[PDB]
Amino acid sequence: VLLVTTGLLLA
Amino acid sequence: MVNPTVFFDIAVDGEPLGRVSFELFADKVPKTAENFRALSTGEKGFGYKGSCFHRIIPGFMCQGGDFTRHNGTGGKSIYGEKFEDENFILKHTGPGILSMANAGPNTNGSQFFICTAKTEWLDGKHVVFGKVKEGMNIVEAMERFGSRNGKTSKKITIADCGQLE
Repeated sequence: VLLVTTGLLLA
Repeated sequence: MVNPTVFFDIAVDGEPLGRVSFELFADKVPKTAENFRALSTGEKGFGYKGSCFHRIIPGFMCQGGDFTRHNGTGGKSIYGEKFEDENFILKHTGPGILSMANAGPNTNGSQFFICTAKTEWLDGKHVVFGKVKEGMNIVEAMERFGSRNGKTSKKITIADCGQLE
């Protein structure tokens, strides 16, 4: 997974 | 003096949902609060008005702020492309917390997220800079249009936004 990134979504 | 208050009028496929107002913690994170404030009034010629919440995960958060590409890969700050993580004084203690989305250390732009739950695993990685002051019921209604992977079932947009105080 529960992340809040900008571009490459992870686990 | 007093901390700035900003508002977003949320819409679902154009139909008005309601107003969410946020208090920005300018006293602890001045540069981060100012970025969000200026993007809300649109005073630099670009901003949040008309953009969408592209990623909503029920029980976690509502993410938005990509006004350039509208998909999570864009947006920018009022200081240029990106800026450093100001400080990690505040934590993601519960629902209503306003925090900065990023792509790793010191890469803040315009994307942010509103927590619908305590998300302590994000402490020390994402800069918390505000909180919902009024309209938490609106954020909860927004959450109903999200999904497990973030894709929204309907278009949730910031129909209007600005500064109240």
